Amino acid sequence: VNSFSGYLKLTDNVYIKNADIVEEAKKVKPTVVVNAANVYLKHGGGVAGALNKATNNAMQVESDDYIATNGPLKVGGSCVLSGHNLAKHCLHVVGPNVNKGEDIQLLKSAYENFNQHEVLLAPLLSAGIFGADPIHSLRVCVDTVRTNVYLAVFDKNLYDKLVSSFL
Ligand SMILES: Cc1c(C)n(Cc2ccco2)c2ncnc(N)c12
Repeated sequence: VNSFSGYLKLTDNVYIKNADIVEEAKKVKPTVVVNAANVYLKHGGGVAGALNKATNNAMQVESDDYIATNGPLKVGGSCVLSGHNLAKHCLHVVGPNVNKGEDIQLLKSAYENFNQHEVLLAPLLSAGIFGADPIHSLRVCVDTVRTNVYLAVFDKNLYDKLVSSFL
């Protein structure tokens, strides 16, 4: 038993809810919250800017130190950093950005990062400002992630479409 409430069960391990990933993290304080990161960990808008804003920019300060030491992530890659006031840990995962020409095949590699963590609160990778088809992102999630993932979908309209079209 865990602290996640109000989720619709899609599979043995995948759950979904119409929720802002920021308000959900503040309420639950999960072990792992996933950020929809870019390779530079520049948390300008979308999930990364809302998560970063909720940390009062501490996520960006930590991220800049990480990049100054390690250089950029890979598209499809991740790093674990602090969750600040939102979670124990933040898993920064880089899904491909369709609006930059990145190979959508890298979405599966992105979701494979989630398997290193028993339980996660996450957004749909490449949804929102990343520009991918969210229906596709949910299918890759279900077919790739084997650990327990709690998906927060910001848009109520999209949430209802994801549920009603789910095979
Ligand atoms: C700010 C934000 C974005 C852009 N997204 C991704 C998305 C999916 C559909 C509409 O936007 C989010 N997803 C979960 N929580 C959030 N706060 C967000």
